Amino acid sequence: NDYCQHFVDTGHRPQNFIRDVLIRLKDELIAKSNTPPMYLQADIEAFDIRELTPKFDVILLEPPLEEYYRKCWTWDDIMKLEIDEIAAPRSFIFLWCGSGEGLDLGRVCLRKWGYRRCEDICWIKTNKNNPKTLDPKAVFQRTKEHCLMGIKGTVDIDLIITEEPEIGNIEKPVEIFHIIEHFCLGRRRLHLFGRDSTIRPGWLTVGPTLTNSNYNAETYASYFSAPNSYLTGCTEEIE
Amino acid sequence: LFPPQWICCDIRYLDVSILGKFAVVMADPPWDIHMELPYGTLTDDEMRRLNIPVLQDDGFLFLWVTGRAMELGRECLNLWGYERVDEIIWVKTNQLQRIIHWLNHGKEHCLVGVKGNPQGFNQGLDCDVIVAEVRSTSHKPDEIYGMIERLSPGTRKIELFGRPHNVQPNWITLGNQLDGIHLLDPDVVARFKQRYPDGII
Ligand SMILES: O=C(NC[C@@]1(O)CCCN(c2cc(NCc3ccccc3)ncn2)C1)c1ccc(CN2CC3(CCC3)[C@@H]2C2CC2)cc1
Repeated sequence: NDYCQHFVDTGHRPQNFIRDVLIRLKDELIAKSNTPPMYLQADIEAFDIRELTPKFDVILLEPPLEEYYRKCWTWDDIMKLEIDEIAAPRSFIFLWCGSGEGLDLGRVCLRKWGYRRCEDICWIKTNKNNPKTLDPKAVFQRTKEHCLMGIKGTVDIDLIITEEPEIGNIEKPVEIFHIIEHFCLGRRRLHLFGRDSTIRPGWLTVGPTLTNSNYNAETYASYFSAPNSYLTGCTEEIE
Repeated sequence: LFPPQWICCDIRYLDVSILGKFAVVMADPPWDIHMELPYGTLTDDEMRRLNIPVLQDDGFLFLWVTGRAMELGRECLNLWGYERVDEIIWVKTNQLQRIIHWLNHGKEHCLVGVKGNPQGFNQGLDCDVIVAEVRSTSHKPDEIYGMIERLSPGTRKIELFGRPHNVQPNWITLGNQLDGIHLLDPDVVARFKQRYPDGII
């Protein structure tokens, strides 16, 4: 069966026909280890990123690209963020890059901030409930988004499959958090350009549209002071 | 000359200037992916020096990449004069339509580059995800040839580092595991004889 010819014939994207699309104690150990959710309204363009301390084990970076809406951030804006100044010497980044020039400019950003790309996580969008306008340079219909994983310093698949969200809904699939947390990378986790709707235990969320804040740098640091400084987020709490 | 054509050769040493211009180029190169090699790889410098630029004036390049070739392939694409304008991923399934480092890999990547100003192509007919069953190792899915034919029907195409199962109408396939030389396009036959009179490269 040729699902590409089938898409041409019917408008059902090939991913519509993927099927099926216990590490449960790990999920409970992650939940037990999670810091309280903390969050801060901040205009990241005008904000001294160095105020966010301590340095982070994981950064999830979700800048609002113009292609999500068909204040947006260009790759010019994003590339000038001083991410290396808040990343721990051994740390990870997950950068949502969209499906256009971001696949190139996001890799430039990663190298500029001192990371090497280790995984390319693809969010593949089905259209089972509505079997598309085109970017001028596009050759094909764009039905996916990429989240690049970078590493600096010394159970899951690289695919997320969900239905294409309703127009104007810019949310990324919550499954990205599951993937990240299952890596057991450390407990200092930062989500830049998060929203009220993405706030989550175990994470510090920083974004312009947050309606409330509870962030306190001293209180936050206290979650990771000894004996808790090097926990992976996947082990038991220390008595 | 529409029917399949091929040239057994080492792509490092063949003079590709004799083949003319193509609307679509596809390559699945043996990148040096800094792992143990079941085949002979091309060094980064050899990949960079590939005479890709002579093969097209206006058209599309499909470049399969993996590992750190995701970055090196972008470099080569740009050095050869292309802008990357799409990226196809092939989601690997079994016969039951289920998906087969830090993460398990369910997919393969194919960069799409454009050179010049192609006109008369059918952009946007297909989408950028392929779902298809895995055949042999290192074997790409036949769906890509259909997408490429719908995008540019009837034009001349060339595949680099192809294998005998890859030979198709409208395509000239170059690879070191093909069966001799098989050429039917008269312009190509002429320039081949002129450049290789004793039939050896
Ligand atoms: O290499 C390879 N398969 C041996 C050949 O023989 C065969 C037939 C023509 N090939 C040549 C190679 C050549 N020079 C090479 C050389 C160097 C040093 C000494 C001797 C020969 N010249 C003319 N044709 C190579 C090779 C290359 C790439 C891949 C992986 N992709 C398969 C992929 C497609 C979807 C999955 C994946 C892709 C990244 C996403 C696997 C194997």
